[PDB]
Amino acid sequence: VRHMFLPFYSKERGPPRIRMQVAGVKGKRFYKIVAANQRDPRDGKHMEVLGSYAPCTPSGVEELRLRFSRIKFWLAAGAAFNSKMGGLLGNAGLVPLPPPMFGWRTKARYTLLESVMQKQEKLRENQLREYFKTAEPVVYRQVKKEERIRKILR
Amino acid sequence: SVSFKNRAEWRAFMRLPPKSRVEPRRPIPRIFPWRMAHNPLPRRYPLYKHRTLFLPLSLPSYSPQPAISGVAVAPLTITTNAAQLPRTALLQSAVRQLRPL
Amino acid sequence: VDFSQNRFPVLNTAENFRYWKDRGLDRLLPRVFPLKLPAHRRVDPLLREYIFFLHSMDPARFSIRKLGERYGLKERTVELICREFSVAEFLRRTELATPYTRRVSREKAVLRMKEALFSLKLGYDQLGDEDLDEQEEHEFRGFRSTQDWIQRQNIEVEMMSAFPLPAKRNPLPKRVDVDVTVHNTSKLKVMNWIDPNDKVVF
Amino acid sequence: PRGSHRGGVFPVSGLTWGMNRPYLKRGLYQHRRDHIFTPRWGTRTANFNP
Amino acid sequence: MQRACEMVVSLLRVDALSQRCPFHVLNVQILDLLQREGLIRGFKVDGTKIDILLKHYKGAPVIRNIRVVSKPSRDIWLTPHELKFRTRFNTGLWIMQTSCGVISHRDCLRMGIGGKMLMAINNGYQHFC
Amino acid sequence: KLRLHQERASRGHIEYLRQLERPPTPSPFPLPPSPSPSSPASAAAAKAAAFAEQAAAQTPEPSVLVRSAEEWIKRDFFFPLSHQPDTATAGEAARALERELGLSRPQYGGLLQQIELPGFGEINVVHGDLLSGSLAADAMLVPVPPNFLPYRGFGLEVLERGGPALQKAAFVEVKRKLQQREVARDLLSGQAGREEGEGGLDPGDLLLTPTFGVCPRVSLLAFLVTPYYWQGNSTEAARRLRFTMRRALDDLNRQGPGSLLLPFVGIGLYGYEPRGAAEILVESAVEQLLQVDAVDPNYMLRKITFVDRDATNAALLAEAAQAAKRAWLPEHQVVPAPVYWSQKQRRLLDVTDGMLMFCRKHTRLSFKKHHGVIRRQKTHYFSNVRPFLWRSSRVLEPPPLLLYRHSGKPADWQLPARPFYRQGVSGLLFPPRLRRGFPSMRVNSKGQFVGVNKMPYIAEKAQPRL
Amino acid sequence: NGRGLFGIGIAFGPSPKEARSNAALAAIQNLDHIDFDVGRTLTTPVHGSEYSAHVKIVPRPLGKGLKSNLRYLPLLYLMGIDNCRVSFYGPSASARWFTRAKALKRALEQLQSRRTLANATGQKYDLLVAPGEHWMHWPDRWFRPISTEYARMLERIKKKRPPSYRRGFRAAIDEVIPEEIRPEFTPYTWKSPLQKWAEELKRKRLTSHNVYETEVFLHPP
Amino acid sequence: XXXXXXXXXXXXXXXXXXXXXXXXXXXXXXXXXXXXXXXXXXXXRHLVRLGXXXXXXXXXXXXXXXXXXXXX
Amino acid sequence: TQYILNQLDPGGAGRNCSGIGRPDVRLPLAKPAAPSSPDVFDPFGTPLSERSRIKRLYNLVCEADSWRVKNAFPFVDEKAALVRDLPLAEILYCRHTH
Amino acid sequence: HFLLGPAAIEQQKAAKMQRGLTPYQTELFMWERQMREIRKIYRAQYLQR
Repeated sequence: VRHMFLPFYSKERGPPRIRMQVAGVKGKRFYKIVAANQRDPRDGKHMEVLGSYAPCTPSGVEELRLRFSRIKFWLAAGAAFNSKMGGLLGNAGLVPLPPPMFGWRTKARYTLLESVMQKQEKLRENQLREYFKTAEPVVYRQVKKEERIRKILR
Repeated sequence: SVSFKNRAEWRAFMRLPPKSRVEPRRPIPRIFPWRMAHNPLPRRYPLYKHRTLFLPLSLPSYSPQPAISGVAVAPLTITTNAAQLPRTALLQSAVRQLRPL
Repeated sequence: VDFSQNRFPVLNTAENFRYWKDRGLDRLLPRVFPLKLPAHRRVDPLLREYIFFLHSMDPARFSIRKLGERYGLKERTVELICREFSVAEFLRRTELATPYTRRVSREKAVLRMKEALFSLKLGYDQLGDEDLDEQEEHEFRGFRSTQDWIQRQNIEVEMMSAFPLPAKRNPLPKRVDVDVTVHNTSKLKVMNWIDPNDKVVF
Repeated sequence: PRGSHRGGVFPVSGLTWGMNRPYLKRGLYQHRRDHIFTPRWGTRTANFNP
Repeated sequence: MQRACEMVVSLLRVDALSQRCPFHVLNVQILDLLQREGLIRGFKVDGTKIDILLKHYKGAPVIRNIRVVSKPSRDIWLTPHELKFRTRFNTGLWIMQTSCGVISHRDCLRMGIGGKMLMAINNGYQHFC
Repeated sequence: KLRLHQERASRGHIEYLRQLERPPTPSPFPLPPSPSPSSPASAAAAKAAAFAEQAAAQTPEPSVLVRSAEEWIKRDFFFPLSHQPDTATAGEAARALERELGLSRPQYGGLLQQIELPGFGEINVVHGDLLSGSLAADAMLVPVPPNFLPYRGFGLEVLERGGPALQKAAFVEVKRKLQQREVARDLLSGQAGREEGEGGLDPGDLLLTPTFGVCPRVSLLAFLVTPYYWQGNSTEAARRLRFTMRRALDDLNRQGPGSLLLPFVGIGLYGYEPRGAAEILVESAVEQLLQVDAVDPNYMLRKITFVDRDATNAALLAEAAQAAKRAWLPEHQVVPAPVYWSQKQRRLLDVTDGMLMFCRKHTRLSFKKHHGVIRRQKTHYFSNVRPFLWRSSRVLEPPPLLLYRHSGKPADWQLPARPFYRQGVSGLLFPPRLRRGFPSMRVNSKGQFVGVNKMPYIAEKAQPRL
Repeated sequence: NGRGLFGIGIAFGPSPKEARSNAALAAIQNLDHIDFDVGRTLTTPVHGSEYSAHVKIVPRPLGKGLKSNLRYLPLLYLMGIDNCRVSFYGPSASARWFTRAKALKRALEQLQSRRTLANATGQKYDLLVAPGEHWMHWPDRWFRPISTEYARMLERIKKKRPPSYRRGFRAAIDEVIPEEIRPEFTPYTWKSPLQKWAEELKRKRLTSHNVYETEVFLHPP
Repeated sequence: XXXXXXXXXXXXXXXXXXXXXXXXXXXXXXXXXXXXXXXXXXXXRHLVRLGXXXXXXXXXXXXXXXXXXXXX
Repeated sequence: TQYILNQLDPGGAGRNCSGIGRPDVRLPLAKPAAPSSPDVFDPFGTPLSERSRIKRLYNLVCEADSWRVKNAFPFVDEKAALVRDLPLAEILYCRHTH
Repeated sequence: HFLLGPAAIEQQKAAKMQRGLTPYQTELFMWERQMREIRKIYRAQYLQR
């Protein structure tokens, strides 16, 4: 350990780590991304607040707030982290992307599924263009009798 | 096509997929940094008069400000609203974003 | 015609500051003042439809700024006009609701009544009357506009001299944290939490 | 705050209460808008059209 | 400090053209500040005493009130951002003693220096200690 | 050019720093009088105070970590506060990061912006000198007042440089125009009488003359009658300029020249706003090059170069050209990321009559059924507000991310940061000195930065509230 | 009167009504002038004391108006104060208003005005919403008219000075007489067709002879 | 001759024969000591004279109208 | 003159004024004079442009309307009040913020 | 650029295996090898700034 980061290492508690403290209230839970020592209480002692992570949000998209310079600084200092934090940092671009659970080599069925899904998306785009050529907001289609159908394009 | 004759069918259609009771399920509410705790709202007649947001600008600088190109820039009133910024203030805000630093 | 000890016949005086505003027992008179209405509800609906057509056809040549410039409106007003007309046309053409069956708030119902009576009395405007870029004009705009909040003073007490005085200490802009999105996809939103006081930036 | 008002309850209009006053008893009477200034900016019709 | 708290009495006279107060260099400096602020017509230094020639306007005196802040038994000091709050929205004169001399609270606020609050002249009803 | 999330985050940080930066503005300090209007002790204190305040204004201050608490307290009570605190500026680290990112890394910049409409031409925006700097053009456009007798500005300078010959040529052209107008007016009066049986040039009027050796880069000077800004409203003041530019460009295109050098029309003598004028100028140039109005296009003008001598005005023109690119060119069109992804997954749904049963309600109007008055303020704060406050600073929802419409990758140009100030006050006379400039660090007795283990103070950033 | 004249009267009578009438007469006789500022803001907070009675007057930002107990808001309107909050802490002895009246009078006697302060001191006390309102004086040496012969003589005696465009522009004005104009509907080449149409219709409406015709009924008899 | 007397915001007088020298000096000042604004009554009347020479036909009527207005 | 004109109606580069003091704007003078001796003038026609209104004054004039306000049986009243009366209702009827 | 681009994933895929390790581990060890590099890169930049 370089002399600068010695205070970040605790004889009683362990080395520094980048981890998440539970936050919020019963039911509504998010996480505070902090730098702490290994044996500190999860929601207790820590050294710095590096960001927050909310998987469930009203916008429907997981939200990740991070101090990029501070994450770089703590990685340089040598803070350790687990698989989930490594994956979040890889998605954020702060660190290279860690391998998936069983490794990259083991994913071929999933690549085939991705290719099939892309092909179906292109087919639906072509169908949507064909629809655009007419663009009838309301249509009538048979059951006995004809019922009204609204062609909403969400 | 699905017919919701009663509210039970509507609930069944609208229900989200089941999730484990160990993960965060409810979204964290939005907190606006100006009404964190109360949400004033009106409770006294007139109930629907027009309310305009005003944010004071005051005097960001008290020293002589030279004209930008030809516009005076120097302030002339204390009543300027920061949510309805004038032409010259927007010009200053644009010049600052273009300063070389 | 009253007396003044000094000659300064302008509109920027404490007497003329809020001109016509009651300053005596007439403050208790129940006066009726003109009602305020949005410009996007004052302009004629046919003008709204024309603006919506131009924007929905060519938003580049018929920019929001250009439409406001031609029709004497603001960019926000043009945007509101287009949004409202698009919503109404979607509802009408999809046969979801008529103009008199869309559930709305009490405030918007009252606004609709206000514009209905405004049109019945004066008639819809055939052209916009707003200004594109409002000007720096000395006007009373609420109690917040009458004081220097940073200085926490309404009166600038100063000495009389024919020579330069020491300059006033200027304020420094507050350095507050902001969040700036850096990577957004259909699943994850990543934004950088910025602390403008951190000296070492890298 | 919570619960009923504990103390003196006065009409919000400012009118006194009494045996021959606009209000018989103490109260706020916020629904009584005829005792406040509501301008008539619209039109008016009659019960009957001859 | 005792001499200044005494001179408060001589300054608060009414129906008098001039009044005497005890002499002290601090009194002389405070009188200089007052004359520069145009609250007294003038003053004269005579040995153990100072004769203050007071100023009036429409019968009433220009000095309508003096509030003592720093007494010889208790100093009062303020940081710039506390002085700003304490002198908020007031046209009165709060006399401040600093390392730069005896000045007004407005000079002290522009300089952003820590000062000792001595007196408040025509400050209405605005005090904290 | 940046392709890394880290680099783009640094770009956003730099932009916010740009927002918050204010350069120092030293001011002279009045010399204390040396007749004494006060006691000699007061005069000496005044001299010392004046010099000390000048020094405090002209000298900056380092961070807290350099000195101890007692030293800072002694300085605060002994010296006037400095006008340039350490928290005021951004820092050498930020400047170096900007230089590395290229954002801020021998008198004129040159070509600042260029819109290329393949098959139609090009619109350049250049920082250069039209007169002293005279890589080629056919006609140079010169704005003039309707009377054609400027008293100061670019038009007067050009006429003076041309000399009596150019002045006489322009006056002859003006006389011909006036005579033609008078003849047309007389014919109109005669025709009005037959059916029964003003004065001066208008905005958009163009007069082409030889250069007389004024601008060697061109061989023609097109004097254009331009409007003024004072008349009426700003909407009118800008409608005038838009009409003028449409007419001028159309007339020049019909005349034939394929290259045009244009200054910042409207600014200077005519008192226009550069920011509002640049949009009109660039949009008019684009529309004329595209021949949007013409049903029978006349493709003659193909190169239009906005040349300006002021760095600020040239930068504003470049910003206007960038916005024009965003609006016109499909490559540069941008869209919020939520909209981009939603439309990428866009699907066509089939809604029947039975699917809207519960999309409609019994009540005609909607209103809030409960007031927002909190019954127990502290209990509400502890139960429903405080637990979700993981930081004491007040931050707004970020502006949406702009993605290129065609590809979906983040756009090089993004919306500015949105800071929040309580009650709208965005300044402090005396900002407190902060240790968070080097968070979790201190300076050891050796003189080196070292780490610090310490429980963070949750309310540090809310003291004072910002 | 709600503008700067206010007084209080204490009087006796056989009945409450006659006592009130005599008290009103005494108040009318006791009216005095309150030193207010035309800007309608207090320069300082104000306090008044009489034994155990205390009156407090605290400034409020210009625009909020009057704040007090609704029991005494009419009293505030009579006093004519504005942009301030008035609080009574009052005596706890036998009397309530007998000494509170003296306390309120002593409080009102404290109020000063920016004009009073500036005249007394010789310095500037400028309201930010009206700078120079009280001290700025355009000298009468600016507006000294002259006859034609004396104008010729002065032009001869004086030494000419070159006219500076920056400071000299916008100075072509002389004695003016009223004339009605309406430049909101003057056609110009640059005006768009729709703008011209709307302006023409508006000018016809405004200059019509049917204006000022108030008809309560939409469908007249 | 040409005198650049500077009562305030130094100004100069040009006679249509020293206009080139005035322009050169103004450019030199703007290059060396910026912000030293210099304004001269250069060529207003100078352009007016040539305009009248070109419009001599209507210049007579314009001068007659100007004289009438001045007399009024 | 320009200083007083600017104080009365602020204007300049980037501003919308009435152009009253401009040499190229027509004013309703009592004694007509040269628009602006014989040597310098405008050889072309160039009619003076009209002057636009002063926005502040026009707004004041327009808003004055909102503030515009619209023998005997000898029986003398003895149970009358000398100075009327100012109850709380008169205030609370129209001043809503109280 | 190499570490945060698409080359790191390909290098992980191309890392050779040793008997006794599952496919994930051999990529994890190469993945950690790149991690030790990026940690050193951050330290240099932070120290220079």
